Amino acid sequence: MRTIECEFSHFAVHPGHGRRYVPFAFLSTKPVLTFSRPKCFALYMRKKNPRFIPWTRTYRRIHR
Amino acid sequence: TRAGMKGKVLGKEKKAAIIDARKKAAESRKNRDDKRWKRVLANMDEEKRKKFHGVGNTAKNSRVRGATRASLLKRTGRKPDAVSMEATIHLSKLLKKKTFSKRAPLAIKRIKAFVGRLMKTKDNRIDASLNTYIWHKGVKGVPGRVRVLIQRKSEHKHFYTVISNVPVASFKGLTTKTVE
Amino acid sequence: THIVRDVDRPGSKVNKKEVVEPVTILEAPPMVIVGIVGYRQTPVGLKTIGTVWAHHTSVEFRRRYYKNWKQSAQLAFSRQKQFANTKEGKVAEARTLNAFAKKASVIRVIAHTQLRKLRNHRVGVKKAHVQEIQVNGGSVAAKIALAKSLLEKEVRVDSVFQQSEACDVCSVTKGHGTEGVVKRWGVACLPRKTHRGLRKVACIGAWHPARVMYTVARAGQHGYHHRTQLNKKIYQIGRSVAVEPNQATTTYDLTAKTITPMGGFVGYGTVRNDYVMLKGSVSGPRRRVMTLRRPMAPQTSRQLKEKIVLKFIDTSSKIGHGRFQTKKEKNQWFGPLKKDRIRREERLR
RNA sequence: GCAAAGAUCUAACGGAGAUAUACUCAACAUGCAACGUUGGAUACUGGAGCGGGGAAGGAUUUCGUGCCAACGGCACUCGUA
RNA sequence: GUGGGAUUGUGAAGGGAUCUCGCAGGUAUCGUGAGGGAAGUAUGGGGUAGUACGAGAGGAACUCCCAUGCCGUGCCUCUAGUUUCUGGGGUUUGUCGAACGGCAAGUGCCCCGAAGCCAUCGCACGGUGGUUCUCGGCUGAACGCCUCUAAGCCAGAAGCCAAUCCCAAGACCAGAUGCCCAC
RNA sequence: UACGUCCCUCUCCAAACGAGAGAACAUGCAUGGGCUGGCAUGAGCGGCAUGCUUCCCGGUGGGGCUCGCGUCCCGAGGCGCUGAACCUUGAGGCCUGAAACAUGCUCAGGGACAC
RNA sequence: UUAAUGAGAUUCCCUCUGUCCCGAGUUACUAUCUAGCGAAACGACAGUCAAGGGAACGGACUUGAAGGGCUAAGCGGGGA
RNA sequence: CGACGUCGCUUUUUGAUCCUUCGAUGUCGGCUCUUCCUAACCUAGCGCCGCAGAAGACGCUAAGGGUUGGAUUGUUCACCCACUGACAGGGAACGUGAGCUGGGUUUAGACCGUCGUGAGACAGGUUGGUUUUACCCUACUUAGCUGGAAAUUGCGAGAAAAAGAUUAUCCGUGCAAAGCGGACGUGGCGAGCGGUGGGUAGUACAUGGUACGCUCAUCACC
Ligand SMILES: [K+]
Ligand SMILES: [K+]
Ligand SMILES: [K+]
Ligand SMILES: [Mg+2]
Ligand SMILES: [Mg+2]
Ligand SMILES: [Mg+2]
Ligand SMILES: [Mg+2]
Ligand SMILES: [Mg+2]
Ligand SMILES: [Mg+2]
Ligand SMILES: [Mg+2]
Ligand SMILES: [Mg+2]
Ligand SMILES: [Mg+2]
Ligand SMILES: [Mg+2]
Ligand SMILES: [Mg+2]
Ligand SMILES: [Mg+2]
Ligand SMILES: [Mg+2]
Ligand SMILES: [Mg+2]
Ligand SMILES: [Mg+2]
Ligand SMILES: [Mg+2]
Ligand SMILES: [Mg+2]
Ligand SMILES: [Mg+2]
Ligand SMILES: [Mg+2]
Ligand SMILES: [Mg+2]
Ligand SMILES: [Mg+2]
Ligand SMILES: [Mg+2]
Ligand SMILES: [Mg+2]
Ligand SMILES: [Mg+2]
Ligand SMILES: [Mg+2]
Ligand SMILES: [Mg+2]
Ligand SMILES: [Mg+2]
Ligand SMILES: [Mg+2]
Ligand SMILES: [Mg+2]
Ligand SMILES: [Mg+2]
Ligand SMILES: [Mg+2]
Ligand SMILES: [Mg+2]
Ligand SMILES: [Mg+2]
Ligand SMILES: [Mg+2]
Ligand code: NA
Ligand code: NA
Ligand code: NA
Repeated sequence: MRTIECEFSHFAVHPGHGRRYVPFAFLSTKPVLTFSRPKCFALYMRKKNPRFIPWTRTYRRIHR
Repeated sequence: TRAGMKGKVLGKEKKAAIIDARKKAAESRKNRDDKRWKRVLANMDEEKRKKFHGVGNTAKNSRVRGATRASLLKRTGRKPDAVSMEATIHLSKLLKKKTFSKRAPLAIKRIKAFVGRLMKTKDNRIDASLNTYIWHKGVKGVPGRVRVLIQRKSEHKHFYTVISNVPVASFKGLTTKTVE
Repeated sequence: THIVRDVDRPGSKVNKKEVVEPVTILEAPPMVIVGIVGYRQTPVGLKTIGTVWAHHTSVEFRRRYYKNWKQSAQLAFSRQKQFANTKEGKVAEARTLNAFAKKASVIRVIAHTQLRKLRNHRVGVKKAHVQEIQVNGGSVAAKIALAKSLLEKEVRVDSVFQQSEACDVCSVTKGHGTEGVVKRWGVACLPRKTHRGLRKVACIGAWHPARVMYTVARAGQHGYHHRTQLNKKIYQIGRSVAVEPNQATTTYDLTAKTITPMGGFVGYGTVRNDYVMLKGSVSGPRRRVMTLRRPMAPQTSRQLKEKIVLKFIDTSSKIGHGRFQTKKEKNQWFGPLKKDRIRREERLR
């Protein structure tokens, strides 16, 4: 199977890892979100922006 | 030990004979294997040679295949009566999930057992500088690591040690040393 | 670890679809054959006729006869070798083999493990494990011929088992010491209001019979029992890493990797010899020795006859939530770090 | 069984209470455990106090020197003995 | 015979007699298996098939595949739970002159958290032959004919017994074997 | 007499205590290094540069106080050195034997049975 | 009949939860091992079962079936 | 199916009796847990119907395996709502209180109705009302040490063993055959087969550790 990227941190998710979540106000283009760690989901539910967390790919690309 | 190996039964001279008898048998089988592998590896073609890896005692950082470690360890002799060492003790791995109200008293016992084991001494005295360092954050806040100075003295003859604290900024890169 | 594979099962909802299955890894260094034994049938069972020893045995095998090998005289099998080399020893061996050929109906070989080959740091034992392996098929003469040919020689696991077969696993379960009835038998807990504790069995018998029966649950030892574990499917038989470094590389995943995960197996180390990848779980903890046996139940179901082709083998770290398959992948993600920069500067200077 | 009231550690003095050995022997593997005082360290009470004084009740329990048979449900070289 | 001890209670030294005990096994592996225990059990879907049967209404089942419930024995790759690794960080009151380092609040409190343990909250596995009962038959008399019965035979139930699985020589194994000693 | 066994010692697949699996100068133990992972960017210093990053680039703050549009100070927070600092086997993770870890400690083991 | 009041008796709803489905993990003090110290209750004699008869529910009696000796931690069927 | 009659079984109902227990055998129900019976609800086989099919009825062997979640009530019993292949009936001191619980019944406080002049009464209603002890023997669950066949002694001898100068006076094969094939020599000294230890070559095995060819030296058997 193909490897997916985490919704929050863009970590690589290999087959047999992580959890998938379906929000009620789902988006038609992608209805299912993938998370690699429980830490990533907790930050997502707090509505934190990944661009401010220094260990995410979004932060690294801006400051490089 | 068994009756056939007791020092007080065989005697000093008879005991030494057995040790060399085993040593030469081990060495004779050793040197025969070194010569055999040297001939075969040299006679071997390169296609077979690269496949055998470090069987010829050729690979780097790969020990001596012929014998065991501590058989190549050169034994200088009996250490003097008065010696001094500096060593680091990893205290946090000895005190894990112990009761909080007993950590500082337990660290004292572990240090005395640690020093007495490698010094062959039953009388170990804790200097006031080391006792203060262990206790200086309460019963629960024992530091993870400690650097100590061990001195063995003699007054049968009686032996004892005095253990004191060595203040350091960082523990990184420090190994056991013998000081004067 | 776990693997991914495609399913060939007509009529199922997962036909021609990918599934994820957990597997267990067993290291299998070659064994050594040192003995031959024959049995005869009597109205009271099987009786041993005799045993034929090999001319040379190893220190590993001979260590099994001592409690303190390094301080002993080490005299095991010396007189046996001295006698068996002579003329009378040849006569005795011939007589024993003739007795096997004439009066035996079961032939077994005495074999032992190789702990020097298994260069493991956490398995502390150095005296070899010994067992008997029965020889099936053919006539008694053919069995004896095969046993004689396999004497003082190594045997590999692939010569006993094939890839897409099944086996039984004899082993001993993990131990837990003394346990109560709730965890030992699975009885229910009592209400919160119970005086004198609630993790118990309320009634242990009626008035008559006036004694406790053997069918009532009691506290005691739990774990460390022997089990047989039928029908475990073999998913892979892999060669030594010193011979074939690409152990976990498949046709679909071309990444060069071995079977050992990043950081090594927790509490075990590195797999250095041949190995067997079985589907599912087996009884016992890591580092314990177990026995694989050829199946005794019928092998006719579609599940037991299906051929297995692997597509992906997981090699991420088992410490924490591993998210890298290879150290090259981790380096690609992170890039140069402070330690690497310091090392490069020191090397340049 | 001797489990409420958080807790002791260290060195030096004192003491019969020790570093107490038949052979072998360098020391460990053959004298353990425990005590009072002083100096350090670490804690607790937390002013409705294991603070400083009185009534009722007790009547020498107060103080110094000595001593350790019995008593202080473990111990004592200490004690309201 | 040999080697050790010992005799009844009122002082010592020598002898004698008598009595009791020891005089061959020890240590380490691989196996046998009498006897005892004993376990797997149910439902649905596909197809048969809108078929057989039936004026019509209506309406089955076996070989063979695919799943599930209960029970049993394990396991920790994944997911979930648990933290006195007081691991890392944050934060309140007091406190060491301040920063640093911390400390007290019987684990101050909050977030994340490895290893281990663990969930029908996760994953794996759960076999084969005989002997019969009820009953259906074959060959057959008694009894002229007849008749599964009187002699004989066949097929035969989730029953019973054995195999597989667990403990296993007070079941005293003259089962095999390594080494030392005695003869 | 001899082979040997147990205790003291060390390890943990075992474990209430017994019992078990092992080792007997052994990468055995200790400390360090690297890996794998956890948390989330240490103390200190500094603001057009003896600071940081390449081989040319970047360089705050709502307000307030002095002295002469300037120049020095107070200020929660922010930026740089900095995916930094710290922790990582202990009731007990990995590497000294595929390719790409190092040092130190042992210097006649002690005792009892076998008898 | 009654506003206010009640550690009074009763029924329902919201919130909440290990009361339960269905249990799992951790901590202090115990139990457990050691040093010192050290009791009580109770105690005819004792202590493996099946059936029988018997003061109509036996440890002892009749006929059968088991049973080598000594010990550590638990347990609550019997000792009417 | 079966009237009028008639014969039996059971001790899971209530009566009848008063044999045991009053210097005491803890007493209703529920919870938990095990085992037994069959008069068979489901599951396995058969037979027969007034059995076209489907759905059913009435029997026989058979107790191996199953037999549920809730509202009201202290309940047992009962009734209703749902699920299911089915929601069968009973025993074990009316199984089970040093296993729990204490709602009911059944002390002392208090209210009502009826009865009584009254103190008081009521298998009438109501509210509140201490649940003690195991460290002994056995049973059961795990966990250690250890003798012993004349079951501790007698010297009291029995092999699921081999076959011969009475198991001695060789070994192998063969049918407990007919036969066949082998065996170190002359007191020391020679020969052969082997265990170790050196000197040397190559090969095998998973490749540091073992085997094998030649040669030399020792130690054993013959
Ligand atoms: K900083
Ligand atoms: K940073
Ligand atoms: K009655
Ligand atoms: Mg364990
Ligand atoms: Mg209560
Ligand atoms: Mg893990
Ligand atoms: Mg006690
Ligand atoms: Mg206590
Ligand atoms: Mg108490
Ligand atoms: Mg206390
Ligand atoms: Mg002392
Ligand atoms: Mg002091
Ligand atoms: Mg006061
Ligand atoms: Mg006292
Ligand atoms: Mg049986
Ligand atoms: Mg099933
Ligand atoms: Mg988790
Ligand atoms: Mg976890
Ligand atoms: Mg804090
Ligand atoms: Mg503060
Ligand atoms: Mg604190
Ligand atoms: Mg009876
Ligand atoms: Mg009997
Ligand atoms: Mg007991
Ligand atoms: Mg009882
Ligand atoms: Mg009475
Ligand atoms: Mg009575
Ligand atoms: Mg009673
Ligand atoms: Mg009573
Ligand atoms: Mg009754
Ligand atoms: Mg009670
Ligand atoms: Mg009772
Ligand atoms: Mg009540
Ligand atoms: Mg009146
Ligand atoms: Mg009441
Ligand atoms: Mg005898
Ligand atoms: Mg005899
Ligand atoms: Na105050
Ligand atoms: Na006929
Ligand atoms: Na009695």
